[PDB]
Amino acid sequence: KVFGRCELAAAMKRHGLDNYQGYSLGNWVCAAKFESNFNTQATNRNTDGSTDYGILQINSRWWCNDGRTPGSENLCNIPCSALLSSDITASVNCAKKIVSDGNGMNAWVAWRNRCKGTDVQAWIRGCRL
Amino acid sequence: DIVLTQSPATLSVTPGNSVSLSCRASQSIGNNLHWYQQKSHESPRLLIKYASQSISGIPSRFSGSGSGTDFTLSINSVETEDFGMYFCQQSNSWPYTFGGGTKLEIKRADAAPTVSIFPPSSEQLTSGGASVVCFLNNFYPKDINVKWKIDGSERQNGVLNSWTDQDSKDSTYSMSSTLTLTKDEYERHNSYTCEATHKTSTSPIVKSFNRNEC
Amino acid sequence: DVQLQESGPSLVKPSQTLSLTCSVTGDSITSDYWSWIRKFPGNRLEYMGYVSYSGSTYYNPSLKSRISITRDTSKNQYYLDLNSVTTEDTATYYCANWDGDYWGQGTLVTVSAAKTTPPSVYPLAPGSMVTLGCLVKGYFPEPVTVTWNSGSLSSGVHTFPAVLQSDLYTLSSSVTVPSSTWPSQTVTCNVAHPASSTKVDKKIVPRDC
Repeated sequence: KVFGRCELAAAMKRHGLDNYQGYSLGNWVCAAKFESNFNTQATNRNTDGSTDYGILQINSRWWCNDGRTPGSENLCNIPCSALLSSDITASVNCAKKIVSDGNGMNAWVAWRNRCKGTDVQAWIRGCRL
Repeated sequence: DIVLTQSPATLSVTPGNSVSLSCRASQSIGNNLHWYQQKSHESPRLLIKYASQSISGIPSRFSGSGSGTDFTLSINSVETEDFGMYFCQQSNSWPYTFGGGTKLEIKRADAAPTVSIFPPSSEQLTSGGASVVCFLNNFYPKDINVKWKIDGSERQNGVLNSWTDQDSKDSTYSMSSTLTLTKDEYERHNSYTCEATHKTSTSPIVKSFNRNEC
Repeated sequence: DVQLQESGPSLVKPSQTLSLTCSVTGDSITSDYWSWIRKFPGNRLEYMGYVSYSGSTYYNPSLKSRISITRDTSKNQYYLDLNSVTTEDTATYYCANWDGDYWGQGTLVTVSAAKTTPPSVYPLAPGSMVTLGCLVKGYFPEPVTVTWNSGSLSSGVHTFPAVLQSDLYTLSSSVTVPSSTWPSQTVTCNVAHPASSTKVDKKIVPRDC
């Protein structure tokens, strides 16, 4: 499914993302917008034979078990199938473990290039949360 | 850092009945609240993650709710094996912190202690010491008193006491009383008596031996 | 499945370093984030730190940068070093994964200048059920383990918490068995004190006259 901006904003707040590891809700909504265009089914196949899965394009080489990826680590202790759901629970859970590494939200290339430094608050304006 | 306050400090409940445990955060933690079970210093076991999400292998009668600053663990139809410490833990902010814990007692039928007394071993006497041991096993409730008597004369000095946590099989408490003396103190007197008083008892349960016998 | 086991000294002198190993079996050190949690004698829990997949570490500021968490991928282990210990660092230490699904058994660490003393073990023999016991006296530090017939006799057993009098622990263990099984079958308590590297078995026999 494709989330509305305010719809994803309210779900991420419910799922406790607001200032998790010090990162405001706007940061998380921006990350999803540029990573997946708010699409929970988005995938992307990478040179190294890994795949990025779901709303936050979480990579199979470290975070989740597909069954194809070389040097594959499954740090979130889940299959990547879960990261494709319209229920964001598993993506949020996995994103909290990712961001709780010293690299923070730098784990998200699309975040670093299009979100880091900008008026991320704009991403929750009108959502009254 | 985030302070977690648990209420109440204690609950006693009868099997098949329900309890509600409260955890309040000094500031908003979103949904970042996890519930653990622990018996004394055995390994904690995760019941609920992120306020309300189920953990495979944890029964449905455990339910977590709340958000922001106010959380609740609900335990429906309590079983004997739910005894122990319940802790909430926040992961909104490093450093991750734990509440002070809620203690859960199983209610059961009042039970009288089984009392046993043991003279010092040969081997301890050989080394110049005399420990007299009394076990008070499988009683309820936890409150109990033990008097040591030596030829009808009470003794406070050299008495060390120890209590178990609630038994996982039968929900009773047990207690050991050890009276330590020297060989010379021990051999001066004949009659050694362990006296247990408990809310179940219609008179003090009295166990004793005389040195002179087998 | 993933199993965690803490190892290392249970006794540390004040102002010196507490070193503990967590051994992981059933998956890789590279497969998770790895934490240390400790519990103080009064049911108080403290998150000490964790190391994440990149090597970045998070240390509780309460520990005044006395703490080092490192890994060894080839041994499938991670480590705790805690420097400049005081008696305020006497606690039970747990390794666990960041998710909190996997926990070690936890290990007790005492901070003390006091010397390791092995226990003395005394049989407790009587003068439908029969209660026997083992007295375990004059040891330092905790812990000791009692078993009965090497673990085969497990129900009827009450191993009481240790009590400290004058820098030495005493503990007692009882076991209740059918009149019919003792003394006709053998009942032996097995006492371990890792810190002294001592294993003693004491058969409970009827008292001589």
